[PDB]
Amino acid sequence: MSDKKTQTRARILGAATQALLERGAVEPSVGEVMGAAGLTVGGFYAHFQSKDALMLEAFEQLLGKRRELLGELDPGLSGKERRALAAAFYLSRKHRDAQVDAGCPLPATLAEVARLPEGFREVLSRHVEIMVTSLAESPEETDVALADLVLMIGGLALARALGPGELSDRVLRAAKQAVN
Amino acid sequence: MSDKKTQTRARILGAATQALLERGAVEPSVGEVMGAAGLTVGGFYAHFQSKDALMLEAFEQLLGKRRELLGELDPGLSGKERRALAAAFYLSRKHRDAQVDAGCPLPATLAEVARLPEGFREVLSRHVEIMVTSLAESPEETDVALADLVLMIGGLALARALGPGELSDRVLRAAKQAVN
Repeated sequence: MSDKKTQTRARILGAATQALLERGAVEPSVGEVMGAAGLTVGGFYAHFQSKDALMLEAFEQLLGKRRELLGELDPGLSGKERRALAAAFYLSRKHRDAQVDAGCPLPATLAEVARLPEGFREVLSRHVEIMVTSLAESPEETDVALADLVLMIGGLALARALGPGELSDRVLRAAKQAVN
Repeated sequence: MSDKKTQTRARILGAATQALLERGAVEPSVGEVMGAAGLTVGGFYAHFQSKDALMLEAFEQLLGKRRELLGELDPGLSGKERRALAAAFYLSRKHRDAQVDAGCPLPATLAEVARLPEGFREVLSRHVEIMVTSLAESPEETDVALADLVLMIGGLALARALGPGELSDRVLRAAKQAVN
């Protein structure tokens, strides 16, 4: 039970998050997002100040959700176990193919962060810090967790670029198998 | 010793490769490239059919050069040694900061490959295949080399996104240290 204002904003942000996951923060236009929301385009600025404010919120939301998902892992798992599980969830064909409910925006957006508003870099840095801390059970595991995040984000990025097929499937497997 | 046609084309491609390394293949405009070449902009189509043909050539050239550099590694090195050396050359602050002579375009471009002309994916696939084959000394090392390439490309991508600083430096180190 809701209302049309709340619903309409949510629809716009939903279209934005989808575009961001797939095409990053630079390419998508207000026209495309509103288009994909099945909304008239004039309505945009009643809900958001700018395209960049919209995409930053989409980015923050998606990342917050990835952190929530990681929070759902069994608290009793070792560092190594949790990292293996995180890797298996991240480095899947479904995630590669944008067929998951809460995709990670990093493969699509990392290359743009340096030229985007500072909020993107700020949220990114904090996201990495929080994730690593949660995946490392001891100070010796900090670097292992960081390299594992690299295997996840990089592995998915490379696999997606290659497109569905044997090579791409092998990239996902190899990246998963190297997680420590 | 050369000529003005050869020189002018080379200047255009030089500006293109630079833009590609830093900002990928989608963002840069003909105007920006010619601008950065200190050329009048009308001259473009005397040398290239389209922006996409230019960027594909820039991409192929940069990747060919990365393969050449890897070819310069001592033939007597083990698989493991060559992978460690490749990683140390790739995962540097200078490479992160676009202060190398022959940078890798993959961090900046991977996210765009799926929506670019097919030549990008084709060249990418071949590049990965050739590199892995050259870094693996036995079939068991194929997956190790692939994961190492992921640590390189992904590590540089994440470090660049974070920008200069301690966290970014740590990403480079952690990624290098995980290479096997």
